[PDB]
Order: sequence, then structure tokens, then C-alpha cells
Amino acid sequence: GSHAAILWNEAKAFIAECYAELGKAEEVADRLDSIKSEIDRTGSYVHTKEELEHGAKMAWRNSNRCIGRLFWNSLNVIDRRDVRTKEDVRDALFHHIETATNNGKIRPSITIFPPEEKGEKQVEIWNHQLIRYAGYEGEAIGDPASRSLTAACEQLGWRGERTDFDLLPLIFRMRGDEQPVWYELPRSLVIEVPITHPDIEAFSDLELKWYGVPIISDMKLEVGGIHYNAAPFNGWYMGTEIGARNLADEKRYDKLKKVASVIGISTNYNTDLWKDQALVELNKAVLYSYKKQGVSIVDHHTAASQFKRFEEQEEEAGRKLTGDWTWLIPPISGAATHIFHRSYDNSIVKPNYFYQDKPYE
Amino acid sequence: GSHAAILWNEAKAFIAECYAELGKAEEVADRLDSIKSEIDRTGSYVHTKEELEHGAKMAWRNSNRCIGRLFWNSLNVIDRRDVRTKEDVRDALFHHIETATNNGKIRPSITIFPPEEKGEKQVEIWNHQLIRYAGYEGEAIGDPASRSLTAACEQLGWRGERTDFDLLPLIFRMRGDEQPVWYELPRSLVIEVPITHPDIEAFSDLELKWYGVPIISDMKLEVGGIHYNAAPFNGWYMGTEIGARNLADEKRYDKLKKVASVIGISTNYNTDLWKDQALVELNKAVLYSYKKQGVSIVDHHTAASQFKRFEEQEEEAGRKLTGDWTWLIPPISGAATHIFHRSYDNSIVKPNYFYQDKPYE
Ligand code: HEM
Ligand code: HEM
Repeated sequence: GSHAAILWNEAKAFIAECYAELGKAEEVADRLDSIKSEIDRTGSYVHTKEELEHGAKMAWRNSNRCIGRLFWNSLNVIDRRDVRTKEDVRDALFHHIETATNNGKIRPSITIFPPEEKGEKQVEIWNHQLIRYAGYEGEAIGDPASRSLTAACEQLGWRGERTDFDLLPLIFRMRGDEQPVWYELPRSLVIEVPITHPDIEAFSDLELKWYGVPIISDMKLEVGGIHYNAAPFNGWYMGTEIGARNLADEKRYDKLKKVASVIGISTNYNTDLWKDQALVELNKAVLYSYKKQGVSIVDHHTAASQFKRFEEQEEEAGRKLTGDWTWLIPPISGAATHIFHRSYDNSIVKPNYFYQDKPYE
Repeated sequence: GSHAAILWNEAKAFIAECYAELGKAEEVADRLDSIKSEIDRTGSYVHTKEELEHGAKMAWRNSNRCIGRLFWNSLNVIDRRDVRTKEDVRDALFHHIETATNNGKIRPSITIFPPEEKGEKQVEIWNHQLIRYAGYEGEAIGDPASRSLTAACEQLGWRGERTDFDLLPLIFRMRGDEQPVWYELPRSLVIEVPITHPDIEAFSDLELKWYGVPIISDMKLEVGGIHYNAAPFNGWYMGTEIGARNLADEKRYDKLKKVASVIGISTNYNTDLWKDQALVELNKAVLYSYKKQGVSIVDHHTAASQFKRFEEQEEEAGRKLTGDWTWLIPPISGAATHIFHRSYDNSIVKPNYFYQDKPYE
């Protein structure tokens, strides 16, 4: 009743906006008629390859928290709405990792899986990211952010070796099944980068490493009223995400004090700004390491500079710019970028990516 | 008509809340009667020494953008509502600098001047801060943030030597005068700190320096409906304000590239994170310098730690905590403090400090 009404309204808004950008303004009338009859006949409608391809791009462009939006139109859209089995999904996820990694020269990609029909999911991905480390407790081992998902995986037959860098398996659920299935990731498919410093040799004593490609797999892609709960996407890392957050947060790997030790500075006084010096060196190490192994990465300055060019292009295209200041500013030297010195409208514009409730926990 | 109504409403709210914290709950009834008769007789009311003293403190406690709120109850309130002449104001401002500086051991203080009567100001301070550097243009000289006020001062007979660190004079306007008066600051009253590094001797080649005490003199203190447009206040600096903003912003002194040069690093590649390393060293220098000359300063870690204790005390006192995340997080290593990892309610609670339109510009 009310669900068939919201769907039609969001479809009219999307097709108009989408076709206007694609230069197919005359085809709007004939397409909306087909959609109206499709919603009445089945209860939903199917996007064309061109529609969801641009839809996923528009969704990226409207992502307020993303600093890499300059490259929105170069997104590699992989259409996998034809998957029916768990092997199909697995192979699609494996393919995503392979094609996105591209031997280091990372390609911003997204794999589209079947959307929700009558509110029920067809494929449901449990992983936050396709490649992520596990986490445990007695004393902290691994990535604390992954604790709940690690426990869920263990309740399904999976067991990790309990090192700080255990690769969580792929874990997803198919329509009609009560519990999800899991598949260990083939190591040959996963690129990892050991962290070393360009001037400090002792840095390798920390035995730090991180994976090459972040692939967010738990967000919902909303395009024209259609909910693609399963649609993993990826870009390349921005150094700070690793050296200022993942390896620095007290609630994550908490490595600042150990970094200070290998670089030769004391952790006695705050006034010595040891945490800051540790952050700079750890972040330099991250950037040097990724570049050395031939894996794409971008520093926060270059990234902000690229985002500045994005702001200019949106003004040039006549589109309103939206952004979340609190997420756009880098966690290291934010005042050194232009983002800090201006304000952004945090309005939500569709199509976009949204958060969804975690099946575990 | 409507002005006498708003005033009475804000007075009832303030006296109740103020006396409840002071343990004088029974005196509320008799005090509100006197106030009601005072508003009818004159059109406004006069605070008691105890009322505005605690009012200024409560105002500090409600300042969402302030990280040093832990020390709210130790505020040194100086009552100068008895000033009538321009010499009175000048001496009060001179006194403020002297007593607040306290030979380096800075004392958080506030000088209260007469409030607005029928919407018109009695004393109007033009300075953003009592002690601040001037700014000019052909090529950039001094502090760009002070350009407009510097031009206004020059249109009044004042002329600076055009160095990067010229002290702007005190400039204020008395009721009944069309234009403001100005007084040069006595150098013996102003403590300045030359910036040097603990390990790098070449740092002094940058010839950087900053003043010791920041005294915001252009904000409005609102207590119980009474508007104290002139009420300068001060705390001590947090290193980052100087080394990550005042001396780092491209729109301020823009010293990062010159800092990189004296510390021995290249400014060629962003991936080398030279801006970040420059920021750490400049900030360490700031903290070491202030401490060396015996002038109070606090690093961002200690400051966040102190703010954490403030959050706990407000929960313990039963008061709702308000804060602006975007201003509370430090501009250097924000994720290394607890502030970054939580959210804050940006609701405005009175009494508080507000922005007011600049008479110049
Ligand atoms: C191409 C390079 C990319 C860079 C450098 C970049 C960078 C960033 C950064 C630094 C954040 C903050 C992450 C954090 O602090 O947790 C972010 C968030 C985000 N970005 Fe990207 N991004 C890229 C590509 C993409 C792509 C391919 C999409 C989608 C098609 C996208 C969607 C978003 C979304 C929705 C968020 C918020 C996610 C969250 O709330 O956890 N980004 N991005
Ligand atoms: C005692 C030590 C103090 C410290 C360490 C401290 C620190 C800070 C910091 C770091 C900011 C940000 C400044 C910027 O980024 O421009 C701030 C803003 C502010 N603080 Fe403080 N503060 C202190 C005392 C005070 C006192 C004495 C009051 C008032 C009685 C106060 C009122 C505020 C207000 C209203 C703002 C916002 C001002 C603006 O928007 O420009 N603070 N504080």
C-alpha cells in the first residue's frame, strides 16, 4: 500500500535526474510508463545496466563523508544481479578483490548484487569489509573493532590462529537460509603491506602490516527506491586511515607508545608532543610502505587537494555540494588542508550509501 | 514592551539556577520581587557581586567550544561596572593584562564592564583580543586576521612600524562618542615568547615569537537577560592554537614550508608527510618555549585529559554536558584524544558568551 507509493515517487525523481545527466531526456516518458506497469504487476522494478551503473556513481558523489569523490565518474561497476547460489556470491566477491586490487594499481569498483524484493534480502553480507583482521580478548589480540564479528564467525565453525593479523573469512547469508556460510580467503588474492620506515631501520621491529584494499561490504546502496543491501565497494586507502586511526587509536591497535620507542623518543611528557611525532613517523611509514610494494595510496594533502577540485567541478556543473566536515577533515594536521577552513552542508541527497543494522550482535 | 518581558523571563531562570548552586534557595523569592520592581522603575536590573561572579563562571561552563572548562569555578572575576571615563576603561584593561599575566603564571580572569541599558552600549571594545599583532598588504606583512582592525586603527591616527609582530593598540568607544579612542600598549605589560626548539638550534633563524596571554575582548557575556557586551576574558594558551593555527594556516603566518627548511626536510612530496613533521616540530617548539620563559601553556593531550575529568564532574553534578565537537578536537592528532571518539550536544545554554557584530568593516 504505502510501500508501492514511496517506490514510485523515488523512481520518478531518480529517472529524471539520471537521464538528464546522461542526455536521454526524451526517453524519460516511455521509461516511466514501463516502470509504473512493473510496480503494479510485480511490486518492484528492475534497473537497466546504464541506470544502476550511473546510480552507483551518483551515490558516490553524494557521499558526504568521502574525501575521494573527485573520481566518482570512473567507478568500475560490476553487475552481478544474476547470482542465485552461495558459490555465485563467493566467486563474485573473490572476483571483486582480484579486479579491484589489480596487482596494486587499485581500481575503484563496486559489485552489484540482487536488491531486496518485498523488504527481504536476497544476499546478506556480514563482513564490514571483505578483507579485515580478526579480534579477540583475555588481553587484546587482533583488531578490537572486529571482535563481535569474530565471535559470530567462531559460532559457525571458523577458528583463527589468534595472531594480530588473522584474515576473517567471507561470511554471508542467502535467502531461505537461517544461518550464513563462510569461506576462507585465498592468500594469493589478498595483498598485504609490511610497514617499514625510509630512514629508521628499527621500525620493522614493530612487525606491523596492513591489507592493501579496503572494501566496505556492509552498506546499503539506495538507487531510485530500490535497496541494494549487498553492494561492496572500494577505493584506495588514504594513509591516515591506517597510521592515524587503525594503528593509532587506543581502541584499535594502540601503537603510538611502541612507535615512540623505535624512533628514539621518550613518552614521559605531553609537552614533548611525542604522540604527534609518533603519528607523523607512523604515517610517513605507511605511505612509503604502500608505494614501495606498488600498492595505491594517497596522502591527506593530495587527497584534500583533489577534493578541492571536486568542489569546483560541482559548482561548474551547477550541483549543490554536500559534506560532513567532521569526517572530511583528516585526523592528522586538519588545519593544513582547505577542508578545515570552510563549512559543508550535511544534507542527505539520494542516491547514496547508508548504514544498516548488523545481523550479528 | 516586549524587551521588558524577555528580560524578566531570563532573570527568573537565572536567579533560580544560580541561587540553587550557591545554596541560597530561600533568598530567591525576596530577590525576584526586588528585580520585578527594578525593571518597572528603570527598565533593567543590577546584578549583585555574587550574581555576576558566578554568572561569568556558569557562562564559561556552558561554552561548547572551550576545552579548558575544567577550571570554570576558579575564574578570577574583576568587577569594573563603576567605570565612567575612557581613562577608567584603559586602566582596567591595563590592570587586566597585568593581573592575568601574573609574571607568567597566568590566572584565568574576566573584567566586567557596564552592560547595555536600553540596548545601547556603555563601553564598546573594538579589539578581538587585548594583545594581538597587526596586519598589512602589498605582499603579506603581520597577521592577516587583523587586517580590517589594523586599517580601522590607522584611520584613527595610529601607525604601525610594519614588522610581522606590531602590537595593535587598545581601541574602544565610550557612550556618547562617535568614534573610538586608542592607547598604545606599554611593552613592560606585554610578555612575548621567542620560539626556539630544544634539539634544533637553527630554529631561531625563523625569528618567530608570540604573545603570552590571549584575552578575547570582543564577545558578549549574557547573564540573566543582561548583556555585558564588554567583558574581556582570558585563559592560557593551548600550544596548538599557536603552532598549528596562528603560525601554520595558509591564511595566517603560513610558516610550515620555512619550518621544514630549518629542520632539514624536503617539501617535495606530500607522501613524505613534511607538513605533518613540520607541525609536530613547530608545536614542540611552542611548548618548550613557553615553559622555558615561565609562561603557562598546556599541550593538547593534557588539555583533553583535563576536559575528560570535566565531563565526569558534570555527570556527577547532574548537569547536561554541551560541546561543539568541531572546535573541541585539537587541530593536530585529534584521534589521539578521547574527544574525537565521542559525540557532543551542541545546544546553547545560557549564561554564555556570544559573538557580536564588529563595529569596523
Ligand atoms: C578513490 C579513493 C577514495 C578515497 C581516497 C576515499 C577516502 C575516504 C575517507 C578518508 C573516508 C573516511 C573513512 C574513515 O575515517 O573511516 C571515506 C569515507 C567514505 N567514503 Fe570514501 N574514498 C574513496 C573512494 C570511495 C568510493 C569508491 C566510494 C563509493 C562508491 C566511497 C564512499 C564513502 C562513504 C560512504 C564513506 C563513509 C563510510 C563510513 O561512514 O564508514 N569512497 N572515504
Ligand atoms: C584555562 C584555559 C583555557 C584553555 C586551555 C582553553 C582552550 C580553548 C581552546 C583550545 C579553544 C579553541 C580556540 C580556537 O580554536 O580558536 C577555546 C575556545 C573558547 N573558550 Fe577557552 N580555554 C581556556 C579558558 C577559557 C575561559 C577563561 C573562558 C571564559 C571564561 C573560555 C571560553 C571559550 C570560548 C567561548 C571559546 C570559543 C571562542 C571562539 O569561538 O572564538 N575559555 N578554548
